[PDB]
Amino acid sequence: SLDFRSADFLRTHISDTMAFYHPRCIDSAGGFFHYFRDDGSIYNATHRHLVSSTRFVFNYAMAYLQFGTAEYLDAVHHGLSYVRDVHRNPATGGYAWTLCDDRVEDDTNHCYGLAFVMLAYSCGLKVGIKQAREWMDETWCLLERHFWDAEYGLYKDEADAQWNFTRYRGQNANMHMCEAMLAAYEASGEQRYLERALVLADRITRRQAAKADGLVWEHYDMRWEVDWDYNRDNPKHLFRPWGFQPGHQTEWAKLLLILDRYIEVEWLVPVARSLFDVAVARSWDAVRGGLCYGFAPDGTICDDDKYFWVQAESLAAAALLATRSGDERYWQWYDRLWAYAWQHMVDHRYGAWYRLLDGDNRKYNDEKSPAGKTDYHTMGACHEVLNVVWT
Ligand SMILES: [Cl-]
Repeated sequence: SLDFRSADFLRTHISDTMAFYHPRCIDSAGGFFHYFRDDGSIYNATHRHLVSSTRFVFNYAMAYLQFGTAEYLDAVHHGLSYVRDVHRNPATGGYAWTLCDDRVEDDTNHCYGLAFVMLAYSCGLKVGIKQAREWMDETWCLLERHFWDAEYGLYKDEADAQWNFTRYRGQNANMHMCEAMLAAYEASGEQRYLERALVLADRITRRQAAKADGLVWEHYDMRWEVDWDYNRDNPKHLFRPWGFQPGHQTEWAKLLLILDRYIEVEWLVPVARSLFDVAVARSWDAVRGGLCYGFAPDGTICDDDKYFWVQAESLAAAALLATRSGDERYWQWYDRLWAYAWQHMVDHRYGAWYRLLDGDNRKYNDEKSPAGKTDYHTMGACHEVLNVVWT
């Protein structure tokens, strides 16, 4: 009976998750704490990760835009200071990947990191920080100088502190960069950002997908040919897992439908539908509920864990596909994804979502939000659905 498609539900859910993190995530000494137990207690106060530092700026910016709460605007400023004063290396323009007690632990320059930095700065401009328009331009320049490969229409992934790149090429940083470029466009109105987002979408969801039977594989060589073996022996790596990730197929479907809002071009929706339909067919657990984490190129599930962000990205995609297409089967997907998530993944005692469950929907431990997780994916999905329903 709960109406998962109502603004009432979505706004309340976002506010429940904000109540988990706020104000306990704020470190008055600098930035945010990045490791939280189920009950909100901090289990590692000293280790910090660029992906959390940036995602928490998104959390609070999108919440301020929705609710107007002054404490949330203050937290956007606090979070951006940490990104600019502690992560950022003024000598190179790069950003520390991880810190331990404000000392740089890993200074590797990850494109994935810069996507999140671009997103945090775009959020800063959206909340009225006019200086963020320049920080966005500085980040664009840094990306063009080192990461962009015009010949392929895609960014390289990973360089050391002197900008020496590895040969690895990855869809995931490009996917988040498409997302960041859309945010940058929404914040600044600059056409270059929207157009770069479109180029990235075309190259990944059409050209690269063609090499893997119509779905987006994660890992590639330096010539952007598929690397079928990368991390086969470390398949649960956090950013570079092995196998097709249904969550990334649906996340792309969402990004293509956001592009379709701003760009008039025929190919976006049919590609979005192909990615979403195949991904959920292959990965939905019809017995226990929920989308599984990974499947191999033969279709066989290779990781049946149920992750928070997979469900979230998929319901956001389903809502966008439903509204654009008028196909009610997409709202049925939306409803079943939420029914699963509400029953198993959302913590009704403390708020926010569990990170993952095993295939039997059991908890592994009490580490709700380790470094990298801020419920940016779950609140972000709700903010996105709020763009297509009456509020
Ligand atoms: Cl997250």
